[PDB]
Amino acid sequence: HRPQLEARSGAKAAAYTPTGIEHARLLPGHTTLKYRK
Amino acid sequence: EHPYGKEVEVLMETKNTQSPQTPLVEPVTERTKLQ
Amino acid sequence: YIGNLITRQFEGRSNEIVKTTTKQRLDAYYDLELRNSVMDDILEMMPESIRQKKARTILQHLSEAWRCWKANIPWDVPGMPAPIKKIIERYIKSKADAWVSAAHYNRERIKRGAHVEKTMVKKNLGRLTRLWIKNEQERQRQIQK
Amino acid sequence: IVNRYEKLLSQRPEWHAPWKLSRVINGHLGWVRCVAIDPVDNEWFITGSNDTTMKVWDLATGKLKTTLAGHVMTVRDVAVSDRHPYLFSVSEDKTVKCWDLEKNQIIRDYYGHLSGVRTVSIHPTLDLIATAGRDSVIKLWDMRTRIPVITLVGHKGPINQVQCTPVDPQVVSSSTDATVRLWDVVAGKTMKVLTHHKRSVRATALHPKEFSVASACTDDIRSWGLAEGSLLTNFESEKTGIINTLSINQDDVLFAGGDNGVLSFYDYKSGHKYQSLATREMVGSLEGERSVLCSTFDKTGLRLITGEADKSIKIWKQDETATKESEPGLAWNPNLS
Amino acid sequence: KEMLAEARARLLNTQGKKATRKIRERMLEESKRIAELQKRRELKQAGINVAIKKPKKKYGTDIDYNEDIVYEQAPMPGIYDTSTEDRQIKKKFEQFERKVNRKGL
Amino acid sequence: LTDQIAKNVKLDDFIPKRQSNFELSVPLPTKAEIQECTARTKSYIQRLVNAKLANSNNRASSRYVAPANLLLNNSHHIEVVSKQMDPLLPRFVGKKARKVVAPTENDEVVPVLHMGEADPNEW
Amino acid sequence: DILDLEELREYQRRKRTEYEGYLKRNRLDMGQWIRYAQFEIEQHDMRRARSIFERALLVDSSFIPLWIRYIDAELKVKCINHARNLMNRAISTLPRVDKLWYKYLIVEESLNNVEIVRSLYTKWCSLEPGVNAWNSFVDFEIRQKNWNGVREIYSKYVMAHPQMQTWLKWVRFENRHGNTEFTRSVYSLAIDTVANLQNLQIWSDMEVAKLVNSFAHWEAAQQEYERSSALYQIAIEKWP
Amino acid sequence: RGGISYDQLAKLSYEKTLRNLATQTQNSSKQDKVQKDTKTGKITIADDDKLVNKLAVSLQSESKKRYEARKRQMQNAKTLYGVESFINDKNKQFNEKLSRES
Amino acid sequence: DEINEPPPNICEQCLGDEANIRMTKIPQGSECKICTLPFTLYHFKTSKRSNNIIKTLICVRCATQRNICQCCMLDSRWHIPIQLRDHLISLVNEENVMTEEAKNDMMKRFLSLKNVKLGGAQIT
RNA sequence: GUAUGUAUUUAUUUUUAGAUACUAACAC
RNA sequence: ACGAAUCUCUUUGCCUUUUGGCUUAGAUCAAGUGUAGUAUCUG
Ligand SMILES: [Zn+2]
Ligand SMILES: [Zn+2]
Repeated sequence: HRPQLEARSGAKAAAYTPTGIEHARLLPGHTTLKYRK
Repeated sequence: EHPYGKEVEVLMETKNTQSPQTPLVEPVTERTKLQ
Repeated sequence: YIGNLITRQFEGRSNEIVKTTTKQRLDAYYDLELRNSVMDDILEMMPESIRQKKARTILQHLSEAWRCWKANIPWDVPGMPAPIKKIIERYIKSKADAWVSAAHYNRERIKRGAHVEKTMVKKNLGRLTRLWIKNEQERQRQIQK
Repeated sequence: IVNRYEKLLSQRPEWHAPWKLSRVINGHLGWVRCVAIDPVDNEWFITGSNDTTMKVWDLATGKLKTTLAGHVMTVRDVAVSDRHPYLFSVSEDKTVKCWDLEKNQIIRDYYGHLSGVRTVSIHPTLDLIATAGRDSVIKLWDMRTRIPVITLVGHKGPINQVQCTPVDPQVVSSSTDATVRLWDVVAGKTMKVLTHHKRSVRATALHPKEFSVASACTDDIRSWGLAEGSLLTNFESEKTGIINTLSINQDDVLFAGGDNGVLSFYDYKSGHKYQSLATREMVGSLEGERSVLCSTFDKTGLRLITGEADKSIKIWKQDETATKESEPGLAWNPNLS
Repeated sequence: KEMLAEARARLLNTQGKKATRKIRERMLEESKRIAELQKRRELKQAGINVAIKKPKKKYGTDIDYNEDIVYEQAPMPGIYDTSTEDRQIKKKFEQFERKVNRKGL
Repeated sequence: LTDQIAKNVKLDDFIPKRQSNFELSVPLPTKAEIQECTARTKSYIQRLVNAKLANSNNRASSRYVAPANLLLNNSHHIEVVSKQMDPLLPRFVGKKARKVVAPTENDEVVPVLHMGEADPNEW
Repeated sequence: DILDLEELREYQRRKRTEYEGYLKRNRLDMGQWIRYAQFEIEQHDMRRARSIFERALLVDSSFIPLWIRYIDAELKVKCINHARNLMNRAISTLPRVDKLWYKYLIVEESLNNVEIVRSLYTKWCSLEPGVNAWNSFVDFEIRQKNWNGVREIYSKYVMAHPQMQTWLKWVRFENRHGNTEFTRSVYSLAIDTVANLQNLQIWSDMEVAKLVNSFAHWEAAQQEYERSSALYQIAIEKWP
Repeated sequence: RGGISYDQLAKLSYEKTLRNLATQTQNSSKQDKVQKDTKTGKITIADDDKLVNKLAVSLQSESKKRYEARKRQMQNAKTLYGVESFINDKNKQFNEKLSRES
Repeated sequence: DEINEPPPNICEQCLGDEANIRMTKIPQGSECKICTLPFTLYHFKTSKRSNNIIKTLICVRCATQRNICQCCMLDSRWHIPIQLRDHLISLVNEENVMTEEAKNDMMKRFLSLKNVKLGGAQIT
């Protein structure tokens, strides 16, 4: 009933259906790349 | 020092050279702006 | 906002919800990464078979070695394969260095007196008294030798 | 099967020169977990740390240029970009941070790992990132919009090391389930699995030319052809375990960093081990703290840079005298497997 | 002798506030089961037959494991083509349940 | 019958190819081969990203972005047409957060192919 | 206890909810899976048991006791073909694990079918496993006849384990069965292969010593002191 | 002296069952195919109902014996050692593991 | 992408005698009547002027597995109820081929995702 | 001046004194 | 005479119901007090 013994596989989260809530940190920013020469 | 002693340069770095603002990759300005 | 309120109102809240590390839950995560990192090594040194029993056991030995490092007690196990002792000594030296460096940093943050939490003052005091007594015992032993 | 053993006695492989210790750089407070090198000018390092920082060292003189803070916990991996002036660092704090080399400030944060992220590799031609960690999945990030475009479900445990390649399999991955998968990203599923390792595959490296990969484990460093996914070769290794890292020079030299502190150099073609060194721990360190956490070669490949657990970076140079007078290493005796 | 008896009492018990509570609560639950069972047996002795209840649903998607195979993972295909042994199995299974309706284990 | 039994695993997977002849050359992947994989992969990822940015709740985020049915024998043809949603009503009437357990469909087996006594007294 | 059907039915529901609770929380801890499948067997319902096992394998396929109990669950209920398909899945997953191959061998021999065990051992030899497998295989043929065969077997074996004591086993077979004609020829077959490839150095010197003494000494048992001293004499020449 | 690797052990058990089986054969002496469809590749193998029942009975029997012997070691195990103080069974068992660690 | 790409499955019967038909495509419609997961929906009308409107009920997957028609839910070939065709097939052979279905929720929600193709379907 | 949890089926599916006591949002 | 099997016991091997996290040891430390409901001990 204590500690981790494992971690949660992202695989699970891969099969769920998306909610579509809009977060503050995914608002568009630095919208243009920079290429080197 | 003695652990190596001969060829090996043991250098202990703290502080900095190159004050933090420096670009560290130089922006390429193709045109020369006089403005 | 109201976009989130209502889309959450029809569509339910997200099931994933990963949650970032912050000021409060940091130390827990540090613990966690550490115990994992020791599991890897001490599983890959061993020749073949045993896992879970020796897992829980070896990680307990980790915790005990840490406590004994705070208390300045030397922590010998009467018997234990040497290489494992190499490993645990390594990681506990690491955690020790991080811990000490956090003590210095928080102290010199309090000397300036800028937004230190009510508890961080208490905790930091604790870490400093531990460190100070270690310096004392060091001085005394070195006087004996 | 002896026929194979005769066919191992014809070749007499590939002479090289030994290595030695040019320079020792102290200056990190914690361990040094990862190292990457400026892929264009060879003017510097970026070295992760266990103290959360990243310290940009000059390759020429070894002086310290600047410090990049910004992570709250240890930095497992760092990767610098070719086409871009960007530096992607990634840590145990569940976050992949971009860095704009021009202004030296965090630009973007990629979000969405469940837990600590131990590997970043920057796809050569696509403007992607590949990140992975204890999630047990590989996340292909769109560099511009910070959208985790593709997710690769697969390994049954944590993912240690990830690489990117321009043609098929575009992502190679290695996990503690002791496998190495060769991924096809467009379809988003395993193209090939390589199971030959007996324990966690803790390190890989891509040969800069031959289009193959070198995989590691406790005692056995194998190689693998990409494309078909064949085995290519093996490398002679008695217990060196544990192998923390691998690096491949342009001359077909294959480095192997030990946890016992031994530096095991190989020829890549053969499998022969032509040199083994032992590092000096440090003035006040512990015999446990002698190990090699990461390593790389410069763009030339005539220098080697190894972060060690003793809180020091060491720079290993290739001897110029050498030749046949007395180079010869262990000299090619293929024992029975 | 009193404080020694008490010491002997405390040193022998490691149950804990939560753990002791879950033991006794489990005893309560099993008692409730026994009660409902013997109810059903008594009403059966009078001929009136009443089915047992499913303990509602904690959450919306909760599963009743009896009603269906939880996650059915086919063993595999295979070359040896059993196809007969399944028949003998089903015969033995329907035999088992057909027994329990009468001799009652 | 020997074919059937362990039919999957076979010897030549254990044996390395370069041990026969060193210098057997594994070619790097040309040039105009990568200019292909880069093309198709790039297009595909663009389809995913643009597919996402037009999903979510921002009239803002959409600025960073066919009959097609021969049904059965094509007898009846078809023309496929999107319907403009009432902007107020939820678009995607059926998108609702729910959790799912996926099966793992194993078509074939990947043979796991590898090559103490006093030791325990040490370990 | 249980009385009527609906009584039992609940006794299933409850137990299952406890189990799949603890397995919902711990994907690992195979003991629990094994006990749970075991339960659904004691309910005389196989399909469920098989599902439980298959899941337990999807979690971990490298833990064999799981495999073995999942085999015996099919055998004890007298379902054989399942326990066959299951085997070709098992060994094909883990060809190095010996316990699997031996188990499938035994399960075949208790059914007296010797062709299946023959082809089986053939395949299990092709992968060049190790001395225990081969030795068990010739000890198979001895229970059979295949005196013509067991020679071929040893042929393969000595090519796949070029060591003395493999050859020493070879001749020890013939001398145990006493046939002299082949014995001599094979003792010849060892030594000329030695000196033929000896430049390749794999055979140790002491090995050569033990091999010489066997052939020369045995010829001395055949009273061919001319031949014996002849051999030994050549051995002096070919060696320091 | 010593431990045994999981291979040698596997071999030994295989031999043991071979001996047991050979004894069933001798005592039985004292008391006295492959078809694959063209339609599907499904293979079918003719079987004797005897020896299959004998197999199941062998497995069940050996399981019973093992379970019983281990059970007796259960019984003696707890009744032997009454020396040190113990709160519960599990404590006593743990401390006997500490006796094994010596 | 994944949901759109498989095209719909519609009978020729219920789709009517009209030569060319206009059908609407909604990228997230109701969930299946079966699996209870979202999918893409299709209106249409048999006639241009027919008042009645046809709405595909089940998934593409949940259909393909059973090999039926999304509007009808009749067998794709024989135009038969599912509970029948498996009875006819079951008449040949002896006892089998019943389609066992998914109580609870994530029993079914699970089940639709495997590629099995179903007991009834395989013959057809 | 206790979160919190469990249960709330009505409409009938075919065959003699007190000592040691435990506790009490009840009185510094 | 030894080969083979069953039952019983002892020794070795295997461990079987055989200690599952972090923080400032996580922090703190008694006669404690009046009355009252209810259990029960003795003539
Ligand atoms: Zn559906
Ligand atoms: Zn229709």
